[PDB]
Amino acid sequence: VRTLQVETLVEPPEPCAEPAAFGDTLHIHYTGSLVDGRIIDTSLTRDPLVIELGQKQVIPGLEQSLLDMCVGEKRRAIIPSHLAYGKRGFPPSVPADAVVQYDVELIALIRANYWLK
Amino acid sequence: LDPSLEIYKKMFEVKRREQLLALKNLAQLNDIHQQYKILDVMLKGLFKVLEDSRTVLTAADVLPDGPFPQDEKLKDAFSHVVENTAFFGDVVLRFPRIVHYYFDHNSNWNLLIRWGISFCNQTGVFNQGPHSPILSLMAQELGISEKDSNFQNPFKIDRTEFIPSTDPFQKALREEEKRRKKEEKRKEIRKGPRISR
Amino acid sequence: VDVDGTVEEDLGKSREGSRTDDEVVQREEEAIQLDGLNASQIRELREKSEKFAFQAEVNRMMKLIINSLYKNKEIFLRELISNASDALDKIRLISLTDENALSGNEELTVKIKCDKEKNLLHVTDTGVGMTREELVKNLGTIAFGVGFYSAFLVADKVIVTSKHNNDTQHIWESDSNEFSVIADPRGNTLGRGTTITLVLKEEASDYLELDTIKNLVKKYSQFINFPIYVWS
Amino acid sequence: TDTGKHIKENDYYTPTGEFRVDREGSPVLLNCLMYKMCYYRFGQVYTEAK
Repeated sequence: VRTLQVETLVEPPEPCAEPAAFGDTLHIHYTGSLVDGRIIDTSLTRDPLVIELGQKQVIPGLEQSLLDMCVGEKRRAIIPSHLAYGKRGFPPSVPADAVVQYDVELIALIRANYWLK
Repeated sequence: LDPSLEIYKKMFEVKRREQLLALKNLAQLNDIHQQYKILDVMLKGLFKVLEDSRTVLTAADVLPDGPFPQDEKLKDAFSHVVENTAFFGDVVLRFPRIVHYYFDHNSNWNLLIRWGISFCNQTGVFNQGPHSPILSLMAQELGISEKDSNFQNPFKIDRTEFIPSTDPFQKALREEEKRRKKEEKRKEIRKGPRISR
Repeated sequence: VDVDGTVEEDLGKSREGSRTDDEVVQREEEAIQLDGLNASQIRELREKSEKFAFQAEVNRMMKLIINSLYKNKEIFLRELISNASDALDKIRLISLTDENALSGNEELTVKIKCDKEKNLLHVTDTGVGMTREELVKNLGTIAFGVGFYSAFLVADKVIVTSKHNNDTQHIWESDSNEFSVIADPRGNTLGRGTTITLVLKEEASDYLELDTIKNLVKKYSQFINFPIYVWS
Repeated sequence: TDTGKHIKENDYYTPTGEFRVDREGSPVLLNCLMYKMCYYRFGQVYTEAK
C-alpha cells in the first residue's frame, strides 16, 4: 500500500450540508489497528477525539482521510508507512514502516458560523 | 547520543529525585478526598502542559532519536514531555484507579500521552539508569504495551477485599475481651468478707 | 457506588404540618452571641487554617511541574556547595579511621571568591579531594554527579584543581567538548580538597555579583554544617 | 420532665460547642442509642466513589 486508500463504510444520514474542511474542529471516534489486526488504540469507549484539521494533531494519512467527511459518515483509511509513523514507527505499539488502518466515524463538526458567533 | 543529551539524562534523573520525594510527600496525606482533588489538578495541569509541549516539539520537528534538544523553546518542552510523563508513570502506578478514572475517559489525553511515550521510547532516555524500567512498566499499566505475566502493580490492590465473613481471629478477640471482663468480676467478689444471702 | 439514586431538594418543605424542625443546628449555629463566640465563627477560623495549608500543596506541585528548573538554574550554587559539604563530610569520616585523611588540610571550610571582571567563580573546599585517575574517570566521563555538573548550566567551561590523599594535586579542565588532566603546576597548594574555577556564561554575570552569591548561599546552603566564606 | 434531669444538652456537644458525629464528636453522642441504630454496619458501606 503506497497511497492513501479511503473507503466510505456508512453514508451520512442527511445530504452533507457542511463537509469537513481545513480549520474545522472535528469530534471523531476512531479505531486504529495494524494490518495484522492488532488494535493500536480505540476511542469507542471514551469521549470523542477532538482535533482541528490542519494542526497536525494526528498522523498525516488520518488527517487527509477526514477531509470532506460528513457528519454521521464512517470511513476506513489504509495509510502507507510514509503517511503514518514513517521509518521510526510508534514504539511500543506500532513497528517501523507499518501500514495502519483507521475506522473513523464523524460525530460532530464545529466550524463556528460567523453569524452564530 | 548527543553529549548534551547525555547530560540531560543526569538532568532527568535529578528531577526524578524531587518527583519521587514529592510522591512520598503525597503519600503522607491521609484523606482520599483531598487526594483526588490535588491529583486531578496534577492531571489537568500536566496534560495541558504536555499538550503545549508536544505542539512545541511538533513545530520544532526534531527527531526523538536525534541530537539533544538545543533551542531553549523546544528543549524545555523536551524536559516537560519526558519528565512529566515519567512522573505520570509514578502517579499511575501509585494511584492506578484515580488516574484511570480521570485519564482513560478522555481520548485526547491518551493519544497525547501515547505520542509522548513513543517519543521517549525513540529518544532512548528510558534505556539506562534506574528509571529505564519506568517506561516499560507504565505502558503495561496503561495497556499501551502487553502486560507481562509477572507484571503486577503493587499499589493496585483491592482495598475493598471481601466481606470478613471468616473472622475466627476476631472471634478470639471477642472471647479474650469478654474473658477479661469475666476476670474482673471475680476479682471484685474477692475483696474481703461480704454479706451472706 | 453501593446503590444509585440521589434525592432532590424539597424547595417547599416548610408548609408540612405536625412535623419536627429538621434545621435546629443550622439556624442556631449562626445566632449572634453576646459575651460568647458564635459557633459558626470558630468553625470558619479553623477551616481557614486547614484549607489554606492544603492550597499550599497545590502551589508546590504547580511550580515543580510548571517550571523549567535548568532554565532557571539558580540552584547551581546549591549543587556546588552541597558537594563541598558532602566532600568535607566524607573526609571527616575517613579521618576517624585514618589520621592521614585530614593531613593535607585539617580545617574543613568552604571559601568562595567572586571575579566578575574575568567571568570566573572560585569555590574552594577542603574535602576528600580527587586523584588524577579519578579526575579522568569521574570527571572526564560524566556519571548522579549533578552537584558538580550543575555549574555548566550557567558556565561554558569548568576548571577543577583537585588534590586527594592518595595522589598528587592534578587539574582537570573541560569545556564540555573535551577534557584534559595535567599535574598541577603549583603542586599541592590545597594540601587536599578541590578548588573549582568556573568560566561563567554571559548570562551568568548576575551570579558573579557579591550580593547574588551571598543570597544564593542563604537561599540554599544556609544549613551547611561547615562555615561558608564569601570574598569581601 | 423531672425524670430526665440527668440529661444535659451540653454533654452531647464537643468542648467547643459543636454537634459532630465524626471522630471528634462527644463520647456520649457516639455511644447513645440513636447513633448506634443509625450507623450499625454503616461504616463499611461506600456511599460515594469520591
